[PDB]
Amino acid sequence: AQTAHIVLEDGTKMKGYSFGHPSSVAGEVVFNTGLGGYPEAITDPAYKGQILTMANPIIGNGGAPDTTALDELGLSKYLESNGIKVSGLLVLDYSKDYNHWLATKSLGQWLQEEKVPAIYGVDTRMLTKIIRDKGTMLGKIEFEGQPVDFVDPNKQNLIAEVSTKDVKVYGKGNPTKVVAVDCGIKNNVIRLLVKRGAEVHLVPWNHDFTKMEYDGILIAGGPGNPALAEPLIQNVRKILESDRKEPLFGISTGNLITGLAAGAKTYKMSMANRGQNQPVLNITNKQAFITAQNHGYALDNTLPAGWKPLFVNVNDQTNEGIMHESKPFFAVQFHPEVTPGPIDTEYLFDSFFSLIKKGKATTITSVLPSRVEVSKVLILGSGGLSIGQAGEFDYSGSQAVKAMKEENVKTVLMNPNIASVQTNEVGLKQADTVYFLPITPQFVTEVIKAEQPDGLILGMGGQTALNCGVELFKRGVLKEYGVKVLGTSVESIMATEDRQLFSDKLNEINEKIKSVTGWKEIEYEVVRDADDNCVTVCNMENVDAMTGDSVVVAPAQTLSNAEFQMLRRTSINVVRHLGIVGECNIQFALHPTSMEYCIIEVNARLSRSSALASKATGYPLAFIAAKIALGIPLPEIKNVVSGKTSACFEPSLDYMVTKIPRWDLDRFIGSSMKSVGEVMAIGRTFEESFQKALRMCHPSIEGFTPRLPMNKEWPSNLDLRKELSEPSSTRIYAIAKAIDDNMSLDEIEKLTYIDKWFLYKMRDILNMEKTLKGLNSESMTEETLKRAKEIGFSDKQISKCLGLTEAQTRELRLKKNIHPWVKQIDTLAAEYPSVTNYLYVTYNGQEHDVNFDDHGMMVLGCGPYHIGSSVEFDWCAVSSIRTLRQLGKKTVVVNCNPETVSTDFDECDKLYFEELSLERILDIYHQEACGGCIISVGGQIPNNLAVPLYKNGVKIMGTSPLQIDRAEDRSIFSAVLDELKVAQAPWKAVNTLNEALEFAKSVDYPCLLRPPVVLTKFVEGAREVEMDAVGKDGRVISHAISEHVEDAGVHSGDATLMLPTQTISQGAIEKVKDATRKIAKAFAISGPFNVQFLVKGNDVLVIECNLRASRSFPFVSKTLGVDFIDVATKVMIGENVDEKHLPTLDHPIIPADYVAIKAPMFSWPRLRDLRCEMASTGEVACFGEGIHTAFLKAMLSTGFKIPQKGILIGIQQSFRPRFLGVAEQLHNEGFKLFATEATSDWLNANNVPATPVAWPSQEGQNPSLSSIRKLIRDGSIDLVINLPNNNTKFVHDNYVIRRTAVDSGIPLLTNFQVTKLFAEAVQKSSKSLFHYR
Ligand SMILES: Cc1csc(NC(=O)C2CCN(C(=O)N(C)Cc3ccc(F)cc3)CC2)n1
Ligand SMILES: [Zn+2]
Repeated sequence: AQTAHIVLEDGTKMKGYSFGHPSSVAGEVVFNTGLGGYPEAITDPAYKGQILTMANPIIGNGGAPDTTALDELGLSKYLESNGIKVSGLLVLDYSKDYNHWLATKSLGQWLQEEKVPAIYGVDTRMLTKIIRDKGTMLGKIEFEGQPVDFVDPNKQNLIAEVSTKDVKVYGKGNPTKVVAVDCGIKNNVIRLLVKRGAEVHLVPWNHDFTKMEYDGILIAGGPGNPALAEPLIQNVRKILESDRKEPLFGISTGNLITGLAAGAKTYKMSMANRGQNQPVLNITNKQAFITAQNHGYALDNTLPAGWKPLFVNVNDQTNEGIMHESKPFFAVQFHPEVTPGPIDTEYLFDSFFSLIKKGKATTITSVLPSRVEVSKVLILGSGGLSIGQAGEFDYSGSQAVKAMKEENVKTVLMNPNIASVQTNEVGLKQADTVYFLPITPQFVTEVIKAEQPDGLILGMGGQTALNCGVELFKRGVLKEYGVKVLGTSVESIMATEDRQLFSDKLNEINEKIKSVTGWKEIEYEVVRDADDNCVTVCNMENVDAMTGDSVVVAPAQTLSNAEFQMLRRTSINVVRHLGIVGECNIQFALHPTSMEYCIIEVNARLSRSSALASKATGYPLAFIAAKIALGIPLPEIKNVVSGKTSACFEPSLDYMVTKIPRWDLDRFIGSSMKSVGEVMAIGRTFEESFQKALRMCHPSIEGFTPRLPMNKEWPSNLDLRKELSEPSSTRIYAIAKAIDDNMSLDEIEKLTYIDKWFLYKMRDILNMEKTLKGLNSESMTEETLKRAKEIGFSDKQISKCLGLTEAQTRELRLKKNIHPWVKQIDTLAAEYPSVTNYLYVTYNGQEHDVNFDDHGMMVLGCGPYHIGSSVEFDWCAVSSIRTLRQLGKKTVVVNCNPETVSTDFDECDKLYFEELSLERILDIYHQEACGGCIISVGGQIPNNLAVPLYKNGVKIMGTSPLQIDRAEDRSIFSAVLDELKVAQAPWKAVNTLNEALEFAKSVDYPCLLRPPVVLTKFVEGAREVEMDAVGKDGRVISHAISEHVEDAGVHSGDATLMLPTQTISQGAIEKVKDATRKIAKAFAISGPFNVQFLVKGNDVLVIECNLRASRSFPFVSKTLGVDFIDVATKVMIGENVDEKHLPTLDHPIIPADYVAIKAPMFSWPRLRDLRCEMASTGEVACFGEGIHTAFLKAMLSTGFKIPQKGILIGIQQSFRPRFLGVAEQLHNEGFKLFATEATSDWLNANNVPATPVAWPSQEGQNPSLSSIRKLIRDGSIDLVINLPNNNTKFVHDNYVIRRTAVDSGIPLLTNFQVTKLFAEAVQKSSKSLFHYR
């Protein structure tokens, strides 16, 4: 475009691109924090003379409506006045491509038609920070060759400029005559009057209405200094001094004029009130309301005789309305007609008409009409399985703990996982008492009996805690012990959980719960307090839904004001009607080309949505929900981010967030291919946020690209329309390919259901990539590179377009001084200064929001959870960050996983919720000038960056990245082991097919393969042992040896661990230790490390070494009473450690009186091709007198009933001789045995009783044999053993069997060693077994 500058009178200059009328304009520069409804906004007469800075960084998504259409009254149908009223517009990103069913044209076309200048590409947040609290900031949009001077339009009578010049009548023939004095009235005021039976006589600002006949009078505006409207003030003064008693209703300018006429004073506010999130309080009844405001002048708080304040601003204590003590005269400083904004104060129009209908009264007459004492509260933590629900982690319980501690309420927390991150807490988040018990009705009853709490929080531990609290309620246990449910009542909860009860409750307020395919899916997070104050804190739009695992953006992007405000209001109505006291999530389907919607569901407990919404906004939902449960109202709770304002507000976001689920694709489609984590990315364009989130999913992902990752090729036979219409693991790449193959966007939207707005942004990314591909290091301009970075291109992406390396591209970019900017997530779009340390990084800006004087220690997080990289690394993070804090070291945390506890800006000095790439970590490290980086405590992601960080100026703490590299290179590590005389299984990296075959024969079958391919001899019937350890200058100073239950196999990171060892020889232990001593010296280890070993009798073979903390670090730490991460962090930073009491190699800590077990929280089958495997995640860790009781306690802790009745036996035919003994053992403990016919017959022929059952695929073929499903449903089978079976005819049935157990919530054993452990433990052996601290 042509470019133009925004120049402020203080000297601030920002260059932007013109998208409106290309001429210069001068005016007052203002900002408004309201995000939605820019068409309604920019037609507000209040902006006359003003250049408006938009908080919402993404402007124009809905285009412009039909700007000439009129409604039945002769008013603009879709606008708030007869044209655009702003003098100009300043935005971060202008969407040239729009998509909305009411759009007729682009916002830029509209602006051009109206002659309004507008520029994009300017830092609207920086402009906000500059304008705020200055009173009047003059500025100008200036084009080259069109110089203009600063002018203050407030020095002229703007009221007169916008007022009607003659009397206009709307609602002709209606019964109630209302005179409206036009001080820049909005159209919606007139619509709301007429709807109520007014015939509205709209009169000029200076019309002498004083002797007119009317039933009521209304004054509304608008722009300008109310003091310049003396003829109006004098006329209103005449009314007030008369004996006229018609009701008077002032809106905004009305409030000021009515005040002045009464004898009050007005002033020009240092800090104006302009937003759609402005909290006010009715001073009379303490009720809070969220309002739309757009005023820069206010009434002085000293009011004249006969007048009282009606509303007050909750943030800044300014007047927000006045009322006469006896006459029906009142005004409000906000806009109850909204448009845009929250439809929460429309009842003021009802009040006005009520006053007219009586024969006199006050507005008070017709206006709408810590209490619980708790001394000890029981908080139900994150628990086990919930039948027909995915499996959840939810540690929000700890925020509840923190809230209770600030109110001097004693806390008891239940969490059965002894190594949970939730209980790894030592300050405000530590419960006074923790019980390590299952989250089940029996156990929670025992804690109630023991502790005698008077309150219970049941809505902050996921579905299982909820089901549990509800069951205690139903059985009378809560009544019996005097335990109050804090927050939403169980009666209200039951109404949301039962589909039918929910429908009936909704039908009472004329709302409703068929295919919603291709409807827009929008969700709101809502908080309601015990005083019936009810706010929306976040809203989200599903980009693409393929069970709650959608790609989501926040805020919603494609809604109009009408749609957004319609759903927002329904949310509030539904939440209040349901009796919510705390948080609630509500999900809508909205028809994509009308106003029709329906409610999909409500969730009256904390959820993945509420955790995402807290991360996206910085509003601490769980903490606030816990304060609400104590009956504290929103206005009386602090906004933790601002420090100076309350929880009674709706966040305004000057960035956009993108969340993407993390799919289970690491092992290498939808049948058993689930969401195992999530990422969230922040940007100030959609594109920036979007590419960043894609990269966050996995390091092989470059951004948005039509090329499959890992250099794979699209099939030659590809049917693209087919790929687009069914979920796949390559869906996003298929969309990119469709766009790039010139499939129309309309067709892509028809096939995918993704709104075309999003597809336009995707197309711009691909178009940028084409632009970049015709350029080179010499010809690419600064402007192009800047734009590419602003829409989320990485240096690596750019490098492939230009034919450069990544490093050369970074260098090139920094030579042009193109770098990103550190912004704060402040919850208020800069309305108030924040001192938050909750940060992101964007190219869309012109300043940083923080200083870089800390020079802190960086700690890198683990990225999205997935199989093998789970909650254990959150525990490691928490411990390492606390060690640093305890030693007085400033910390910088970087992570992008919104499910983590460690991304808590209250526990670290700077939290960057950012991409864990080399590029972004270097940006953050060098901008902060960090003193070092810890890459050892976040799993593989950070550790794999060791060497690239080290080569780019990063000080890595602890073990040299050069050593990490040697140890994790198979060829180098193996030659080091050869030289030290440490054994390992034979192995080869093979190029050719004839090489692979010759090796497989050189050492006998089988062999293991893994990604030029690595062959290793597979050793059969071996044990596996984990060594977790901490080195210091090459000396092992802490170690723990654990033993896998399962024989060494293809699964490791699926294995159940026993500590200390149970069936390992003493000689093998000595060899494990000796090998560990040698490895630590050979790699000069200073920090955490793990070595895995195969053991067979006395033969000990190293499998591999990971020179970083492993997932078993929490487990071994809690088991031995020594925090291995604490010790390692100390070593890595050079802090001294006393070794006298550590588990060194010469003096191990071997528990005597107990054994610990670590097992997966959730397991489920996966169909492959042909075979069936298990996947598992999460952790449960328990202690027991021995491994047998530990194991039973783990089973109860994961939410299972210990089997008693019947066992389904499924084994491969060749495994029969080995299994017969265990079968008899299980039978001799009183289990009835079931098996498929041939197995059943074989058992019976060996004198082990069994009952035959049908294979699922053959249930038709014989009505005489029982079905597995029926035997499970009726409780005959309460355990399924289903061991590996390579018979390909039954692979699918074995998958079905396994899926049935998992879905019915009964235990499923798929390994022989684990089956033997169970069999032994039930010989050996619910309440009795357990535990606590
Ligand atoms: C090895 C591995 C582990 S995880 C992984 N790849 C991913 O996680 C990708 C799969 C492709 N993918 C995808 O198709 N998505 C999420 C659909 C999508 C739809 C709309 C969007 F806006 C973005 C993504 C994203 C993540 N690869
Ligand atoms: Zn105000």
